[PDB]
Amino acid sequence: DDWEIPDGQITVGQRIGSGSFGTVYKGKWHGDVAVKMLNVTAPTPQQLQAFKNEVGVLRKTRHVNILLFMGYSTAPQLAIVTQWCEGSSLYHHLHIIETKFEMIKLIDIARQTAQGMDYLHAKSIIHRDLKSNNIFLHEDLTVKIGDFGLATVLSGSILWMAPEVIRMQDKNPYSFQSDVYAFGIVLYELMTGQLPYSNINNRDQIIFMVGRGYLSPDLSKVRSNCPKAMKRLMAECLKKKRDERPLFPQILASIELLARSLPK
Amino acid sequence: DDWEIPDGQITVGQRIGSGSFGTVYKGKWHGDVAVKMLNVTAPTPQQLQAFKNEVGVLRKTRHVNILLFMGYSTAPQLAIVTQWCEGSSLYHHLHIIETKFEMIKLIDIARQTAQGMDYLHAKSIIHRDLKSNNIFLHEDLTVKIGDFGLATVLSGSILWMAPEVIRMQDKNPYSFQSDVYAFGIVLYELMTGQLPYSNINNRDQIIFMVGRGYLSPDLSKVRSNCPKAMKRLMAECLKKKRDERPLFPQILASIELLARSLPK
Ligand SMILES: CNC(=O)c1cc(Oc2ccc(NC(=O)Nc3ccc(Cl)c(C(F)(F)F)c3)cc2)ccn1
Ligand SMILES: CNC(=O)c1cc(Oc2ccc(NC(=O)Nc3ccc(Cl)c(C(F)(F)F)c3)cc2)ccn1
Ligand SMILES: [Cl-]
Repeated sequence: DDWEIPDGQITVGQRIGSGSFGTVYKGKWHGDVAVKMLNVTAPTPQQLQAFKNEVGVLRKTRHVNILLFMGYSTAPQLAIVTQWCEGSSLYHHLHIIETKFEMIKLIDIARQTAQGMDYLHAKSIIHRDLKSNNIFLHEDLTVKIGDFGLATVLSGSILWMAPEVIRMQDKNPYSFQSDVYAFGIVLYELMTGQLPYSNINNRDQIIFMVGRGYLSPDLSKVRSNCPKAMKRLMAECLKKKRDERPLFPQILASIELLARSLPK
Repeated sequence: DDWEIPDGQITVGQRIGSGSFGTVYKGKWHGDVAVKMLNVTAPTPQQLQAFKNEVGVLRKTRHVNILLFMGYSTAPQLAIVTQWCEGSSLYHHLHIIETKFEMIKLIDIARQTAQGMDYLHAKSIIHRDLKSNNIFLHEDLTVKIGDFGLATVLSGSILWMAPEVIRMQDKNPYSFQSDVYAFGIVLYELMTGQLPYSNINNRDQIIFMVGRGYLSPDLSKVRSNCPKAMKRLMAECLKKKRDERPLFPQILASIELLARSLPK
């Protein structure tokens, strides 16, 4: 249908984040919302293109686990409007304010992210940049997946990139499996409360080594209370070999299963 | 775009409610969802019409306060898929399990409903049957407006009907103001914790009296801690005269205002 918002309706408020490509403010439009605009008064032939891509992807999503797209606005300056999530990203909770979730909560956050990814993939959508920083814990309950990045469109989230992606296969190294790998790195964070390769201070080395298979997440750092089914589900997602990685439908069941026999 | 869900994908589970026109089951489709289907194997020339109306209205909505429409399914038996709300309706909380919310919570529930209605009206959509029974408290936190009715397409929620509607003005008595009136009756419930005219046991009398202006909600039953701005905002929404009733954009501001100066 038509998701364009007539100009003069949105009420841009406080600034939330500024990046190499686009800014994000907390706005007002039938309640709290979030606005993301280029800010660059000159719509680059490529910028206007990306805009159409993001919007074209968001309007194809309707799932409680995917950031809600409210509408776009081509009017005075390009902008995308999405629901306003109250809370912090999973990244922020884990490595910044170091929140200690319960094993049941962690497993739950994993199930929801999986549910979300399973949905995106079903709609034939590849995230390409799934990471704890793009997993939002709305109301400290209920995951919201999206792309909260502003640096990209140079930058790069190397820690969540599968080996075939870190290297460079024919044009598009991305695939449902590449996302599963990133998801594997997210499970690593939920289970260890830490980012991968924390003891290596050289990006180029991590890039090189991970790409050749020399380096891999240290699974012996998972919390003691971490179920075996989980630690295994993790190792399967991080498999260095693209094809050996499971798809989300199976990942979901695996989680939901170990979830049932957990409370006790 | 396209929202049709390929048959064989939805997994209808437990039955939640059965009505004169349609049934509602708790299903599975990329996580918990709700399915509403006619069940009548014979798509009435009017039933198929209503189906197109509901779906055409839901696909026009994208707001955290409006039930999320996941998709429809014309395949083997018409059906509508929406997110699954965990919790109980505002009606259930107030008059069935008699939950005692705090004044801050009540005011919050009012703000969210208002936010939702403000959105629907902006999209030029008239609810026509807004009532506590159609206000869902997702996780006892976060309002979700929708049409959880199954009786209609006889029955009638008289308590929330504006006078011009209870009577019988020309063809369509409904309007943005008629919804504001219902919203006024919802505020009455949040503020009194009771349904209107509880001391009158005759539907026909209530109908007649309310329609002539003889009867009106007893505002002197609002909780003692109920802000004046609220009790006033209520009385303005319940005005017997359609035109004297405010529209949601103004109702929202009014609430959000008295909301800021409340905590302390
Ligand atoms: C206090 N907390 C806030 O800072 C806050 C900030 C917000 O800012 C944002 C505003 C808009 C977006 N845009 C994306 O999300 N786009 C997207 C692109 C590709 C793909 Cl593939 C997808 C996908 F995966 F969802 F489908 C989504 C992201 C964040 C929103 C809510 N809350
Ligand atoms: C645990 N509690 C559950 O029972 C439960 C049951 C559910 O069942 C439902 C399934 C489908 C719907 N369909 C509508 O809502 N349609 C609608 C029509 C006109 C208009 Cl105007 C609107 C409006 F107002 F939203 F825009 C909405 C409603 C409820 C969903 C979630 N949870
Ligand atoms: Cl849509």
